[PDB]
Amino acid sequence: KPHVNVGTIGHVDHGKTTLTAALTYVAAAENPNVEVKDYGDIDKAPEERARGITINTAHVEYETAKRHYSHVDCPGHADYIKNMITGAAQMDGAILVVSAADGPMPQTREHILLARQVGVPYIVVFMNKVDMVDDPELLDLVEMEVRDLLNQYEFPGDEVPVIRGSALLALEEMHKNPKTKRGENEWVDKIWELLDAIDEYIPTPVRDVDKPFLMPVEDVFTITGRGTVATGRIERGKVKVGDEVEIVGLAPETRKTVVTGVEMHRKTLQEGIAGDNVGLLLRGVSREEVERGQVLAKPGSITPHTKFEASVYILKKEEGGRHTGFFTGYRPQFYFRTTDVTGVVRLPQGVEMVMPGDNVTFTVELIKPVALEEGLRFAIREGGRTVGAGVVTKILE
Amino acid sequence: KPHVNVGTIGHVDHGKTTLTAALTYVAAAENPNVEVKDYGDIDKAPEERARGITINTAHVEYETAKRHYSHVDCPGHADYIKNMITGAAQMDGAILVVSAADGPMPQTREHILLARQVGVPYIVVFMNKVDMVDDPELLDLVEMEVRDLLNQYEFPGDEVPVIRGSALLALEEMHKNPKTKRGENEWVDKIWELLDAIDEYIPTPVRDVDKPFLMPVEDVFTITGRGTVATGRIERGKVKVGDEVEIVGLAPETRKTVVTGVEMHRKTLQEGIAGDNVGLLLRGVSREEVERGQVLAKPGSITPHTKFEASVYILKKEEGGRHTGFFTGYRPQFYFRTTDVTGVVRLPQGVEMVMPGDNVTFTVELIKPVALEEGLRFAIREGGRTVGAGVVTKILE
Amino acid sequence: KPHVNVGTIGHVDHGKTTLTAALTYVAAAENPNVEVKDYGDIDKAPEERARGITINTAHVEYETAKRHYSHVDCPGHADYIKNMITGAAQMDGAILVVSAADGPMPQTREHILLARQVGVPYIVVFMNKVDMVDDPELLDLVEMEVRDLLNQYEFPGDEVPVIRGSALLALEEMHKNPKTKRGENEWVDKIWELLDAIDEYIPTPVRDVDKPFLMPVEDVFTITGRGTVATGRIERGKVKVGDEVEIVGLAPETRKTVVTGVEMHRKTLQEGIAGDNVGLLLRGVSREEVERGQVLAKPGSITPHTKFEASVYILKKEEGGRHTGFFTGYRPQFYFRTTDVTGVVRLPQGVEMVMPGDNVTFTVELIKPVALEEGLRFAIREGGRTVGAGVVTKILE
Ligand SMILES: Nc1nc2c(ncn2[C@@H]2O[C@H](COP(=O)(O)OP(=O)(O)O)[C@@H](O)[C@H]2O)c(=O)[nH]1
Ligand SMILES: Nc1nc2c(ncn2[C@@H]2O[C@H](COP(=O)(O)OP(=O)(O)O)[C@@H](O)[C@H]2O)c(=O)[nH]1
Ligand SMILES: Nc1nc2c(ncn2[C@@H]2O[C@H](COP(=O)(O)OP(=O)(O)O)[C@@H](O)[C@H]2O)c(=O)[nH]1
Ligand SMILES: [Mg+2]
Ligand SMILES: [Mg+2]
Ligand SMILES: [Mg+2]
Repeated sequence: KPHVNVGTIGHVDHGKTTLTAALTYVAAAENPNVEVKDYGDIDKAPEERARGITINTAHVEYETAKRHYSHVDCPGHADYIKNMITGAAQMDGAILVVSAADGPMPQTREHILLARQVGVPYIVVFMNKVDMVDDPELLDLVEMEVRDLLNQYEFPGDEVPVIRGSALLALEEMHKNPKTKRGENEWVDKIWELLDAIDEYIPTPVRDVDKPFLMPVEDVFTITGRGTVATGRIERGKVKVGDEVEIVGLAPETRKTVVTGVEMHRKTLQEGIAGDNVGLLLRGVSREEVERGQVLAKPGSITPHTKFEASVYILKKEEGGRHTGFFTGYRPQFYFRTTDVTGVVRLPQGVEMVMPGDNVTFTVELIKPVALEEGLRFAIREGGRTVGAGVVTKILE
Repeated sequence: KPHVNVGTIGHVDHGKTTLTAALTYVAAAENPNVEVKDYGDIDKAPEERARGITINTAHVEYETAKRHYSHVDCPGHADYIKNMITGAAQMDGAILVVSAADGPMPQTREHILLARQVGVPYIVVFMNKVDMVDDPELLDLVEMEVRDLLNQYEFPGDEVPVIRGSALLALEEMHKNPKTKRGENEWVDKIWELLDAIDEYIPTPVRDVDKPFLMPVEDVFTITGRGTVATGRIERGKVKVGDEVEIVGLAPETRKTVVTGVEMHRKTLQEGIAGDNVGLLLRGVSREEVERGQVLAKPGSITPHTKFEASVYILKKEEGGRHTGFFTGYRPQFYFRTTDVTGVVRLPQGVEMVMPGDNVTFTVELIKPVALEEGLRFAIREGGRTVGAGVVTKILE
Repeated sequence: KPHVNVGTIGHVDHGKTTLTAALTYVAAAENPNVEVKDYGDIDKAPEERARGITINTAHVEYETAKRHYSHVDCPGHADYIKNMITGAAQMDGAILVVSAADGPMPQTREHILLARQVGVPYIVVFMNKVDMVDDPELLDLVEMEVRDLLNQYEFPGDEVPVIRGSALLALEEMHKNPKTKRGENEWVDKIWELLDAIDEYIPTPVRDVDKPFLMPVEDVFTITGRGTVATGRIERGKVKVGDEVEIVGLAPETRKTVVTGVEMHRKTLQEGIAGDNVGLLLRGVSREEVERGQVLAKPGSITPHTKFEASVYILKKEEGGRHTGFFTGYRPQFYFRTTDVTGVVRLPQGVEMVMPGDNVTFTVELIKPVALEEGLRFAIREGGRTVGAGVVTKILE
C-alpha cells in the first residue's frame, strides 16, 4: 500500500490544523487501523532539530484505499519556511488550505512560491470555512483568486481541485459518530472528496531504488592488488558489478569507469542498492581521479556546474547563525552532500543586504563544479557552522 | 484425499524402477484416473536443477483408496545422495527395495543412513526378485539382514513391513491384464500389500499451514507513522493481526512482538497464510531490532544456535564447486534461508580432508546464532557461488 | 464515440437490404468518413464460418453524431436463424423492417422471437415501402400488427419506434444528391428519424473490459515453489493481483481464491485484461480444486447450474451433422466454452422428434454443473463433431 508524504500549507488561521484532524477521523471510519488525532494534539507540535534549526512540526498518519499518507502540519509560517527548505519532511504533494471568508493571503501566496521552489509536485486545494459564506459568487471569487495564484507560480491552477468545505463541521461529525461513513454526511463527504482528490491528483512517486543511480563519494582508498575504492551510502537506485558509471564534480571533466566490485560489512555483495553504504571498486581510476565530494552516478544522469540559483533561509543569531547581514559578494562555503565548496553570492535586484533570519533567493557561483540538480538541498557554512540552508532552484550553467 | 510424497531407495539393480512401474499399473486398476507408466520411461529420468546441482529424477503418481502419492525414483546412487540432501523432492516415507538374491548392500546401507539423516519418517521394505529363491531360510536371512540395518540407524527395524515379492512378475500381469484386480493374482497382490503397507505405515503428514508459524525475514522497512516492517514469504502456518511472535536468530537474544498489520498486493489482509508473501507490522521494534536472515515464528517454536552437525554434499568442480579439498578449519558461508552466515567446519575422526564430489558429515560452528532445527536444509557458499549443499542433523547448542 | 452493433431483421423482401444501403449514404452526408455502399454489394453477402456453420453475412459501418454502428444484414431467413444463434455478430439492438403493403409476416414473427431468445436488447421498427399505401388506416393497421407481435414476445411494443418510410426513395435521393442533408428531403429525413431512433432507443453497450471479470479455465499447472496455475484467455473485465475470484462450475461447490500472480508472454504482468491470455496463480488451491472447463470470475457474478432452456439449430447432414433425428432422451455433449459436458434433452410439447436442419427450443439437463448464464452460447457435439449450435435462454436451476 504505497506511502506518500503530504502536509497542509496555507495562511495562518485558515484551518490547516482542524482540517488535519478531520482527515484522521474521517478516514479512520473506513480504516480502523488509522489513529485518530484531535486539534489540541496536533495544535501542539514538538520541536524538531533539522540541519541545526528547530521546527515545530506535527505529524499524522491516515490511510485511504489507495494509500498510506504520513502528513505534516506546522504551527507557524516560520515553521513552514524552515521545514520546506531544510526539507525536514518532503512533500510529495501538499494540501493548500484557504479561508473562504478571506480569500488567499500573503502566507498563502508565500507557501505557493516555496512549494514551487522546493519542488512540490502537486497542490490540491481545500477551501475551508465555507460555512461562513452562502453567496456562491463569493465562493467562486475566492476559488478564482486561488487559481490565479497557482498559475502565477506555475502550478496548473486551471486544473487543480478546489474542494469547498468545513473542516470544523466534518470533524464534529466524526466526533458525534466515529462510525459515520461515506454518503452518510455532507461535511464528512467533502473530506472524502479531498481524500479522493489526493489519491488521484498527487502522483505516486518513484521509489528511490528505481531512481537513477547515484552515490556520493565519502572516502577513497586503494586495495593494493585490487585498486581504487570509492566508499559511501547509495542515495538512489542500484549498482551491480560490471555496471559503468560517471564520476561527477570537482574535477575539470567527467570520468567514466566500471564498478568491478561492491562490498559491505566486509563481506562481498552482488548489488548495491539505495540505502546501502558500500565501497566500490572503480576500474582504471587513479587515487587522484576520484575524491570525496564527487558523485558517482548512472551515466548521463547528472551534470556538473558552478552557477545556480537557490531559495535559502538564513539562520538567526539566536539559532547560531551570522549576527550581522551581508551583501552581494558574500562568499561562504556551500556544503553539498559531503563537502564544502566555496561560492560567491549575488543578491537580486531589490535585495541589497540579507539579514539573519531572512529567507531569500539569490544566485551563487562556485569555485569548482559540482554535481548539481534542481531540488538539490544544501547548507551554508561559516567555519563548519551552519549559517543557512538552501535548495537549488535553477541551473544557469 | 491427502497427498503424500514417497519414493524408492536401495541398492543398484535391486529393482526400484521395475517396482516403480508396477505400483502404477497395479493401483491403476482400482483407480482408472491413475496414469500407468512403464520401466523404460521411468528408467530414463530427466535432469533437474536443484540448489545448483543436476539430479536425474523420475516422478510418478498413483492413488490408493486412502491417498494420492507422488513418487520419486532416481537412476543412480549419486542421484539419491544429491536428491535426498538438497531435498529436491521430500520423502514423507520411503520404500526400500532389496534383492532377495543378495541381501542388503552398500548403497542399501547408505540410503538407510541418509534417510535417517535427512529425516525420512518411515521406511517400508519391499524385498524383490523373490522368484529367484525358494529357500525360506534364505528369505528370512535377508529380511533379518535388513531389519538389523534399519535398527542400526534407528528405524524400528523390528516393526517395519518387509513385503516379499516380484515387481517384474506383477508388472507383467498388469500388462497381460490391465484390469486385474485384487485377489485375482498373486504377484499383483504383493504389490497390494505394499500399497496397503504404505497407506498404513507411512504417517499422514502435517499440512504446512497447520505447522507452527514461521516466516523468515527478507526485508525490513519503516512506514513513517506506522513503524517497522518485516517482509517475506510465509513458510508455515498462519498469522493474523494481534498474533504475538518471536524474532529469532542473529541477534544476541530473542525478541517478542505483535503483528499489528499484515498486508499483501498493496491492499491489506486479515490473515497471513503459509505460502503467502506478506509484510508484517512489528509492534515496538526498532529498524535495528529486526533484520534479514532472522525468522519470525510462533513463540517458542524454534531456537537460535551456532553449533550443529550436518550431512553434506560437496560439488564437484565440473559442477561448479571448489577445485581442491579442505580440512577441518574450512570456513565458508552457510546460507540459511535468506542469508550467508559464516562458519567453521570440523571434520570427524577418520576424515582428514574433504574433496569435491564427497558427501560427508561434520559439524559446523557459526559466527552468529541462527534459527536452526534438525532438517533445516542449507547451502555452502564461496563468494556467492554454491560449493555444497547440506541438511542440519543435530544441534549441539 | 461509442461503438454499437446492429443489423436489419424481418421477413423476406421487406427490404432490409435496400434500407441498409440508405443508412450508409444518408449518414454519410453528415459523416464524410462513412463508406457508402449500395444494394448489389450488400445484396451479395459473403460466407462466414461460425462454429463450423456457414452464414452469408453482410457488414456495413455508419456514423451518427452519437456513434459508430457496425451493421449486419443477411440474405436468407436461414442466415438469420444461424447468425443470431451462433451469435456470429451480436446485436446490441436490431432494426426490424416490415412491408407496409403486407404487414408482419412469418419470418417477421420468427425474428422477433429469436431476437428475444437470443437476447436482443431493443428492437426499433422501420415500416418500409410506405410509398405503396396512402390510406393511413392501413399504415396504422400494420403498425399495430407489429406492436402486438412485439408485445407478444415481451418487447415493449407499445413504446418502440415505428418509423414509416421508403428506403428505396431515400436511397435514390442520396444517389442524386450525395450531399443532401437533413431538412432537405422528405424520404431522407425518415432515415434521419431511424438514425435518431437508434441513437436514442438502443442502449449504449458495455465495453467488455468494463463487464464483470470472467476467465474460463483452459489448463491447470503447478509452479513448484509457487503453486497452482489456471491459464486461458480472459473473456471480460480484468484482473490484478490480490483480486479475489470464484472458481465456478463442475465442482460440487464454488470456491473462492486470490490471484497471487498474473503472467503472460513469460514475463510477469500487473493487470489481466479482457482479451489477454494469461496464467493466474490461484492461492490455496489444490491441483484438484481447479480444472479445465470451470471459470474464474468476479465473485457472485455467475452461478453454476445444470438445468436450462435453449434455442438451438441442428446441422443438416450435408453440413456435417446427424443424419437422423432424435427424441427426448437425446444425450449429446454440450460444449460450453472449453469443454464437453454431457446432457440429456427434453423436447417440448408439440415436438416429438427433431430433425437435421431443424432449429428449435428445448431443455437440457447436465451431468455436472456449469457456469451458465442466459446468452451463454454453446455447441452440441457427437464425438468431437459439432452437430448443432444453441444459446442458453433460461435457467431453471
Ligand atoms: N467557520 C468555520 N470555522 C472553522 C472551520 N475550520 C476551522 N475553523 C476554526 O478556525 C480557527 C483556525 O483553525 P486552525 O485549524 O487552527 O488553523 P491554522 O492556523 O491554519 O492552524 C480555529 O478556531 C478553528 O476552530 C470551518 O470550516 N468553518
Ligand atoms: N527375477 C527378478 N528379476 C527382477 C525382478 N525385479 C526386477 N528384476 C530385474 O532387475 C534388473 C534391474 O531392475 P531395476 O528395477 O532396473 O533396478 P534398479 O536399478 O534398482 O532400478 C532388471 O533387469 C529387471 O528385469 C523380480 O522381481 N525378479
Ligand atoms: N415500393 C418500394 N419498394 C421498395 C422499397 N424498399 C425496397 N423496395 C424493393 O424491395 C425489393 C426487395 O427488397 P430488399 O431490400 O432486397 O430486401 P430484403 O429482402 O429484406 O433483402 C427490391 O426490389 C427493392 O428495390 C420502398 O421503400 N418502396
Ligand atoms: Mg496549525
Ligand atoms: Mg532405478
Ligand atoms: Mg437482405
